[PDB]
Amino acid sequence: DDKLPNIVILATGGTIAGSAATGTQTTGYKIGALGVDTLINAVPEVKKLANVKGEQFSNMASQNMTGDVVLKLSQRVNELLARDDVDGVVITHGTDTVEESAYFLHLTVKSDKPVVFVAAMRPATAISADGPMNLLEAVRVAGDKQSRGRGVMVVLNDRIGSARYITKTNASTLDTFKANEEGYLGVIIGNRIYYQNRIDKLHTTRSVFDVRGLTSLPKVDILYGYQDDPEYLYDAAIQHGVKGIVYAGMGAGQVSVRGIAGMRKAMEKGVVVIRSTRTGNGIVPPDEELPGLVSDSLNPAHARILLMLALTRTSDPKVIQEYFHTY
Amino acid sequence: DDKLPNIVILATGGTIAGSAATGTQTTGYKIGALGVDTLINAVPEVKKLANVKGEQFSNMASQNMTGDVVLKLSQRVNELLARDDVDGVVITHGTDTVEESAYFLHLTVKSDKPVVFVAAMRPATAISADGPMNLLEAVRVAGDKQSRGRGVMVVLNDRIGSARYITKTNASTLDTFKANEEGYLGVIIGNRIYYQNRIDKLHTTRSVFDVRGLTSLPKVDILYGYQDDPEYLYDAAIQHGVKGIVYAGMGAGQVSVRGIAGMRKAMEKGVVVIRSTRTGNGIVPPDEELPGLVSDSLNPAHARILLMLALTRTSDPKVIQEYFHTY
Amino acid sequence: DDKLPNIVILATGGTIAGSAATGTQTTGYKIGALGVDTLINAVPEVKKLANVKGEQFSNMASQNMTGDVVLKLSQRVNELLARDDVDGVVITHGTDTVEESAYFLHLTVKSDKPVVFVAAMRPATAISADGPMNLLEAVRVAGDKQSRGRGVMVVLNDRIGSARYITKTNASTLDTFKANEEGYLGVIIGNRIYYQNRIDKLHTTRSVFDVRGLTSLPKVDILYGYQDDPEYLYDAAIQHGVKGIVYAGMGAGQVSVRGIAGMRKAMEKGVVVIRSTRTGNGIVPPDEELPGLVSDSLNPAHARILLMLALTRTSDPKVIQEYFHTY
Amino acid sequence: IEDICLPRWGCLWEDDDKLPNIVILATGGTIAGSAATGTQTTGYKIGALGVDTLINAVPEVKKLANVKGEQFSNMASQNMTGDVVLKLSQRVNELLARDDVDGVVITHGTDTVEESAYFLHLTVKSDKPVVFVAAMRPATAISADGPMNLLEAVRVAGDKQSRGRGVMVVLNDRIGSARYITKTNASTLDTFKANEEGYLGVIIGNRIYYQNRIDKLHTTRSVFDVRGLTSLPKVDILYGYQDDPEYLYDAAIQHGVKGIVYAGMGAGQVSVRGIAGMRKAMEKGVVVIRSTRTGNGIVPPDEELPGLVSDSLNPAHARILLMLALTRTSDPKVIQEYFHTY
Ligand SMILES: N[C@@H](CC(=O)O)C(=O)O
Ligand SMILES: N[C@@H](CC(=O)O)C(=O)O
Ligand SMILES: N[C@@H](CC(=O)O)C(=O)O
Ligand SMILES: N[C@@H](CC(=O)O)C(=O)O
Repeated sequence: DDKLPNIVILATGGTIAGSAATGTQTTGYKIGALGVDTLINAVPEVKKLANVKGEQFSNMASQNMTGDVVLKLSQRVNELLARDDVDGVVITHGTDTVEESAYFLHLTVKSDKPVVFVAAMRPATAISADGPMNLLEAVRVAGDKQSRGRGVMVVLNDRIGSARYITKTNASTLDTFKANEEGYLGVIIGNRIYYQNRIDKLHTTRSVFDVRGLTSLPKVDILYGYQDDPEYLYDAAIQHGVKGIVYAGMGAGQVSVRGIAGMRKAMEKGVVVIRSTRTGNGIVPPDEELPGLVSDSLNPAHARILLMLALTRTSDPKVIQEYFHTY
Repeated sequence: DDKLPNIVILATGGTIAGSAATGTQTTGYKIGALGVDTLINAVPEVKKLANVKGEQFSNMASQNMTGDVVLKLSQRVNELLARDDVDGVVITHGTDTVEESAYFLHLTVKSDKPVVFVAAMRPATAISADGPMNLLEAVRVAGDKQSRGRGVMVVLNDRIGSARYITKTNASTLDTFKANEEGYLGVIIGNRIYYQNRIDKLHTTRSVFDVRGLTSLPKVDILYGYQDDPEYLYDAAIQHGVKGIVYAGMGAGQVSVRGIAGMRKAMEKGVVVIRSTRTGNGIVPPDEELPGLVSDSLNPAHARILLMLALTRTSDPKVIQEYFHTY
Repeated sequence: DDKLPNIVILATGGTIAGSAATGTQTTGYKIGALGVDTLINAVPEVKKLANVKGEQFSNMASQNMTGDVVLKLSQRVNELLARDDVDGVVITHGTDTVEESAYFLHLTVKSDKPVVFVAAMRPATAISADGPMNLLEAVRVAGDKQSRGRGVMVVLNDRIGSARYITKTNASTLDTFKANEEGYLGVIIGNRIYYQNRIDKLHTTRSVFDVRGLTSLPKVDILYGYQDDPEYLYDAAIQHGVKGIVYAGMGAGQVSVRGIAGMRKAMEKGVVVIRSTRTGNGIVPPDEELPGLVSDSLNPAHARILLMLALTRTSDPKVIQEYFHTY
Repeated sequence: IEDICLPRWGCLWEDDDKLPNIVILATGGTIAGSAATGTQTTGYKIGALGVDTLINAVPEVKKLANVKGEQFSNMASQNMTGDVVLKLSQRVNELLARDDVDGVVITHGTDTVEESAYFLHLTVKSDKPVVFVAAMRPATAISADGPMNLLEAVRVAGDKQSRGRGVMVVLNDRIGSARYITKTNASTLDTFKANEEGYLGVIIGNRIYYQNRIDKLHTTRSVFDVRGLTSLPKVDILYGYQDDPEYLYDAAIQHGVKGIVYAGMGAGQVSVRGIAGMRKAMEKGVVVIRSTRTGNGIVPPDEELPGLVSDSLNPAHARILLMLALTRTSDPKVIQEYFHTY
């Protein structure tokens, strides 16, 4: 059908491809059993929105997704979007770390063609499974000419989230993906896309980051901030050769006497520290009296992705801080 | 005034007692400078709601609050509420770890008399500083007969939050304290309290946790869940003699192959592992195929407080799990 | 099965019983064709939670639900719950006016046995239809001993809302039912109920409202507040014999000079005016300088239901105002 | 920084040529509310407190901009009317056409700021910032929000990065688009939210963080031009609920409405009584927009129901767009397209 857009569904795994013995097992199920062609054939309506081709990239639970594999995913998506016969890509993924994978591609995909991550909170075998409609919506978004140049998108539950703002806010609910302060890029209601916002940040074709032919990324750990937080976790990260530490800080990236000592020690060894927040939302503002750089509105998981990519380009703290304010 | 309730304002510090040279310095200000009587004298209207007595317990930024000091704060509040001449206590505290301090007292205060934490996101010297109205509302709540038996409360921005549900959701905003799934116990509008909910959990006078005569707490650290999370941080926590690890997990407390190896090592050494969530909200459901216990709807910071108190009474994982479902 | 609770599924219609020719059709689906037994047979797992009996009360779209029919629904539920062989009732209903029907039964059901409204945003024939899981959850809640004495409940999307607080917040999304300030009474995750709150309001067995003998209810209309709102709509309501007007006011029930003239004319004719808010949330506080009574945190649709019932018990404005603060 | 006001001339711009020139155009609201005590948060006076008193309460504003106050009105916003909003739009267009004006901050009541702001969003023919500001507590309250909201509004209006964003509403450290922002709570400081669309930006630690640009037509790309108008079409809003009466449609028709916005049950759904009323209105040439009472989200098209659909416009916003649509057209296809694009 020469009228329809050509969409690759690049499958990585996740609960959307999860399988249990009964419709009420929504916890305990298997990931690794359902191939992309089985997902496509379960929603043949997708074939009215696009010419779809399935490609099996991986079949893992996203809690096991690693930077080396995300780097390969970015490289594969770039190869697909460089082709004239590909109009967009839908990536099926686990909900747990989709925000990390999506934000990585948001910074590194060198195309305006749509890249739409899709996931499901209930396994494919569940009663009222959300994956079928999420996939149909993701294909609609990936295939729409109006979807171009918006950055990487995450589509669940009738919502289109920017990779830069969207986060899994709830352990277990269908409506978990929200950006409380930034909203959705758009919504899909009655089989129509309603675009609301364009993000005011650099991404994709206007991003400086290009990691095509890297094979590995700088090591970055995330340490939590809390009452009685110990210095020894900084020491352990330093001893294992981290290049960056993201701090999931108390309030606005605020630091105890232990965190301060740990950050100062790490920076003396050339580790870059980003102060983010454990709160879930909002701005960590600059404070020249505290060590490290600040995460802007990046949450810890997003901040780690940006810091890893920043460290491939520079060790200059002024340049890295500007990336945190612009990406 | 024999008609008015007797309320002790027990000051611990925080931005509510923060001081800067200008009204627009909302970052960089000093905590440790402003005493409880200066806070009281800035809102003399409080003296129409109650007979207030200030007591200076500490004067620190709450990112420096520690379990030994929270233990002493619980002990002091228990001794104040045991007195016939005290009808309730307001505790001024920093926003960054108020949810940790408040939840600890929620579990350990053996009185139905109101205990109301209050804080401010802007320093006392700021333009449109929030601390004055927060304090007046906190005194109104602490003094109201209808406030008894509700568990420990956190009052900011016209809202009354339960210590068990309320969390700082935003690094930097006035409206940061929310319980997205559980709502507020009540609101204060037009100088009137509107009670909405009673928490359906054990607390205060129905809690088994009694720490009168304890001098220290079990060591519990929090490790974050993310792509490429390292096993070596579990090794470090084990080597430093932690009694508990709270895991700020991916999604519903989900664990990488590295986290699973770390948790299995910890449990072999007698460490109790609680799987919570980094997401900010919702339920980590039981899963007998994964290591450790589950945090129910307790976020990581709250889960650490309950685990520390649980470990003062038991090492039995069945009892600790039941505490996580009932407190 | 003598172990299982006896639950009646009392069907009234709604999108949960909507049927279309294709899985993607969102408009011109049919309500009125799909019987309660077809809903039950689509989720046979419900038979493992309860002994279910289907009863067809009606089969309409809830935008067509009327006070005369809600009155009969209340009467039928009271008749069912008076029976020893009924442990609870699930009521299938349209989403559009479930908050009006549910709040009416919340005030008029004279039993502590659970009454659980359930609904679906997608038709039964839709891809990823929500009705099956919503119904299974509603039966789990209605059958649980812990669910007794909580007031009337609305269950969708893994959430249990109080009839007094829950509202349809979004025209079109699955997660539409929320109580932004009051939260959910509980959630259902992994086939387990997590109760969070008990509402701090009068309902059911502690309510003064009893309609078992009534055959009609007082007339109450709702007028909107907005720039240039016309006096003539007050005149029209008065000429058509309303006994009450609920005002969906600007901000905190605020009134233009035209609305004030209309309200004064209505009150001169014995019409009771309740000032609610168009905003969606929060308290309309008392103000003796404005006409009428205030809705507390009741939104316009809920305020109308309470005013209709209040008018069966009193014409005293002091008593009606107290009802708005206590129900 | 000293107000220099000369005779038979008026007040001068501070010389500071580094700073933007910002007009603070005052209309009233609780931000200009005054009571006898700090705890009177209902019962206070609006109409007594002038724009220079607001400016003098936050002299820090003079470090962000050269500010000139202009008193446009001094009313509670529940009394704001389309004829006054029309004049406000025309005055803002006159100010922004001047080379010596870099932006305008408009002080207003919270209750109908979303209506006034959206009207100007469609009718202001400039990329220069227009920032509505309001306060939920009176100027005399303990922890009054108006001072910081005004300082934030001036910072936004003066920033070169603020241009071309549409009309903005600034309270409580947030920058909302006029098209999405609404008063969501009767009484709270954090009432202004756009649950599905978020904020355009936030102001934290004296810095603006821009997050979003709205993907809708506004200001310099809007077809709505009301310069030269002295009158606007009549549009009423009717609520949808169980037992909603047909007679309120009859009353609106008899009073010559050109439009009806329906605050519908769920997705603009209509009872048999509402359908009969809407059919009667449309037979008389009244344009009907089906919006939602819910507070959020999309009313989708449905050829089987009467009227047009509001898209994601809430009833108050839908009334403003319908009134402006009816200045230019009665074509339902054109009006529907406006609802999808504005
Ligand atoms: N653990 C699963 C969760 C999900 O997809 O919902 C994953 O992220 O792969
Ligand atoms: N760092 C401060 C922040 C605040 O109180 O707002 C504290 O927690 O003490
Ligand atoms: N119009 C339908 C909508 C739904 O149930 O979702 C009804 O309320 O009956
Ligand atoms: N009634 C006031 C309320 C406020 O400004 O907060 C107004 O809209 O003018």
